[PDB]
Amino acid sequence: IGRGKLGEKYITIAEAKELLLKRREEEVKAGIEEPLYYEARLALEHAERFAKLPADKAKEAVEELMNAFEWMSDRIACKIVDIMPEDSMDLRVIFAKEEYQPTQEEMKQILDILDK
Amino acid sequence: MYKIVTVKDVVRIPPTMFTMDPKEAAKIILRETYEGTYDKDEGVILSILEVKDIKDGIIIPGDGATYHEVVFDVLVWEPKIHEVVEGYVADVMPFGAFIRIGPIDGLVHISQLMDDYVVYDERNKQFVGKEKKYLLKIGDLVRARIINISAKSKVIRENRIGLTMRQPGLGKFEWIEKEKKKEKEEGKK
Amino acid sequence: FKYTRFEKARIIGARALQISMGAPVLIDVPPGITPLEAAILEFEKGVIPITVIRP
Repeated sequence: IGRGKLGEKYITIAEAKELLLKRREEEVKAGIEEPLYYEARLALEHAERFAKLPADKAKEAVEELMNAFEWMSDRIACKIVDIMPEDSMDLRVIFAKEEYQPTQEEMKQILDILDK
Repeated sequence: MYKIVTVKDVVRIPPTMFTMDPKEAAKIILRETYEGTYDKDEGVILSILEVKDIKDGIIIPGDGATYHEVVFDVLVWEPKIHEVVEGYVADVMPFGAFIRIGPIDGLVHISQLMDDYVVYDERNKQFVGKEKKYLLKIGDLVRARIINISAKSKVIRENRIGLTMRQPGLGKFEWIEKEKKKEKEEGKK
Repeated sequence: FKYTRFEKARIIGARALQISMGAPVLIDVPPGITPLEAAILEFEKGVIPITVIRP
């Protein structure tokens, strides 16, 4: 018996934020001088650079984007919530290398879900 | 980009930590073993989250330490080729620009910075377009596209990542706004 | 449950090996006792954490 993968799911930047701050508080309470190692704190800086949406509301946004459409995957909703697109150009670039291109009406719907 | 992976694994728990409960000991051993390393297929192991189920130990001849089947979630960040990237420029160099994409830094070649010709101004050690009068300086926030990923070893430092910047829909947010203005102008004419 | 000779030998050897690497002794032992003698004392007392599995 060796390493094996049992599951896999994609997450937003805000979740990584709150999880790494949980790690930080645990290590600070433990008394560690550097709560997260150097790569971990660089990742935390990047996460706090673009954590636009609060974590719980980020979950609600991802679940709403899941409920709205069926052609998109979990990673698609995660990166959409990370990007925060405002018009057709940003989402066109997001899906530019993706195999699927949605109708601009669904693009308006994505912007609406972002607004709520 | 960040993701959560549930992994089954066998943990060698040394006799010195037999006092504490198996969950915390397995957590610690996984912190020492996986955390802070690069994996070829899932990215960079960032933080072990928690362990759900830990099995009873198996004593194998030779060492005397217990081996346990474990199930745990690892927060791992995976770069994907031909995707979108949001980040700020940590530093710039004459051969390319360093773009912060998360746990690791990406490289944007000067040949991919602009369709216009670029020159590395040494007055502030910054880039500047020849005719567009655009510039890149340390601390600028830019949007780019990842195009190449290379993984040498489990050390995150050694592995390098290269991005592209000229392609439409990318650039400094001010340049993106200017391109949007041009799109509106051509739609209004 | 009656241990065989080989099961007893494996249990005592594993326990002594664990004790030699800092696993705390589950009983009180006289000073100067070698780890193997400590494991044998543990087995004779009856406090045996290691369990053998059979098909």
